[PDB]
Amino acid sequence: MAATQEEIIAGLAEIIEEVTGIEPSEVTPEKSFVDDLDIDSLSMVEIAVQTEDKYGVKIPDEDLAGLRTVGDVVAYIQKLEEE
Amino acid sequence: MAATQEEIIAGLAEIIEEVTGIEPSEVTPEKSFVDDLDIDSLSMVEIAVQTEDKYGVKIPDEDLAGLRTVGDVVAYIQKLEEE
Amino acid sequence: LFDTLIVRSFMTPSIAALLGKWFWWPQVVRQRPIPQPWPSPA
Repeated sequence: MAATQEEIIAGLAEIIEEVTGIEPSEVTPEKSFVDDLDIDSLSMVEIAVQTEDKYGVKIPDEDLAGLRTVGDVVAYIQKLEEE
Repeated sequence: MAATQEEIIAGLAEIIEEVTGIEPSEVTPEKSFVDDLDIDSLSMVEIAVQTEDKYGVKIPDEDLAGLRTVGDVVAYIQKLEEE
Repeated sequence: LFDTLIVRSFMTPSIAALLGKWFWWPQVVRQRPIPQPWPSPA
């Protein structure tokens, strides 16, 4: 129940690659989806859809807007895993 | 939160009795629903329906197909109880 | 124009998304696979 931060980023970066094309070398826990990675709000929706399909992590719409950095998504997934 | 394996089998066997007619003396944790007990996939559906109605244990359709033995159902119910 | 830009573009996949596993009803399909564990780094 303790999927590590590196493991979550590794699984998230290979979805970000397929959605956008950004290499997992660029997906670091301090990058902003809008500013640094340039991932619009409609690509985040499919990142979340594929995350739920692959790892079972469900992220609703109201909470998906408040995840600005990759670290925010990792923290959300870890806090959801903690239960 | 620790309903014992004997207690779960006792509660499950008196539903298996009403659904099929197999005595609870035959419902042992190593018997196969298809092979040993001869319980088709449509009787398992009502076993699950009555289990949810009586003890609140909800077992979805995708997970009901992967429960081959009685021990698998007991383990599923215990792991669901652990949360 | 109407067909390819409205019906086949939004209405047919929307019906496929509403009816998740019932779009293929006689076949038993999963809404999603069994969840995988988060992969080891790299």
